[PDB]
Amino acid sequence: AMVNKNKEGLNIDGKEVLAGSTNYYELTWDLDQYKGDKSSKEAIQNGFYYVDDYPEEALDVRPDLVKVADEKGNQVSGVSVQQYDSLEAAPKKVQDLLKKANITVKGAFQLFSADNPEEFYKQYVATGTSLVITDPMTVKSEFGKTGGKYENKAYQIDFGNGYATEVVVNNVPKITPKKDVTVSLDPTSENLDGQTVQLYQTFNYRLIGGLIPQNHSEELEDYSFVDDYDQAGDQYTGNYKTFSSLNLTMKDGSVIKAGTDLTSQTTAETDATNGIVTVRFKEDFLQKISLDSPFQAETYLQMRRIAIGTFENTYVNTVNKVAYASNTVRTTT
Ligand SMILES: [Ca+2]
Ligand SMILES: [Ca+2]
Ligand SMILES: [Mg+2]
Repeated sequence: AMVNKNKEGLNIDGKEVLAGSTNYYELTWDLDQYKGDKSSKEAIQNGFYYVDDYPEEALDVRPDLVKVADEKGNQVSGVSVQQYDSLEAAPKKVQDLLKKANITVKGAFQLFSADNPEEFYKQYVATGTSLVITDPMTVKSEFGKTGGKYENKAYQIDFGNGYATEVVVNNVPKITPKKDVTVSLDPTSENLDGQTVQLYQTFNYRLIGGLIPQNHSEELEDYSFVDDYDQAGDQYTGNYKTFSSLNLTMKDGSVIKAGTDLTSQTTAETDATNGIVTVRFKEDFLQKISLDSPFQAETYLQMRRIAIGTFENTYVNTVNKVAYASNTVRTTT
């Protein structure tokens, strides 16, 4: 058995996992088969190992969180974990172990081993004490821009033979903020990116957040719009509105329809010196969104064009404090 869980222990097999989130994998190390009639000599001679072929393209292991315990949570000492970048890179003894076990791995993997086979056998195997490996791995923050599926595979090795656990699959959503320029709050209004904005005119920067898909694995703690605008051409008026981009289902079962004004569920911080405005969703509002609901929102910053020339703007949508830059717009005055 292998399962993936979020930090609060919720099973998240098959779920969408945001860049920066952690997969708290739990691998079951089943020692039940030793209640059979093979000898301790056969068990100890072969040793006790577990292999995790983790998806190194998507995930970074958190070795500081790797732990081995029994089913009651008693921590188990004497199990070591070694990470290897590839099979070729691993020592001959490890290569041979996997070969004999009928295992192949893709790229990097981890090997868990009983440091002291005889004592492992006496204290854990012979007492019918199965173990639980906690093996957390974080989605690379970068990956959130390309997105894609990843798969974690594990194998237990007993009497020198490897047996696969289940494979757990997850997906990383591509988070792709977009920035438009408008003179209206209507979502169908014309995008002025690439066009002219007259001197002294009021206009909006439309900051469309990334789409958090339904069936996501972690609470939303942060969903912010950060806009360091060019003060040589633009002045933020101190007025903005934020709207839902989609229907949102809340944990209680209520629904906020697409296009609802969510400005009262946000706060804004403005830096007048540097020409930066940051609009954040209130944490208590984000907590109300169901994990099964998609989430997306957009913010219209009301601006004034205060000088002639060509000016660009880009914004950053942070999602659980991970930054995703929008496209860069350009207007001429
Ligand atoms: Ca791998
Ligand atoms: Ca600025
Ligand atoms: Mg070598």
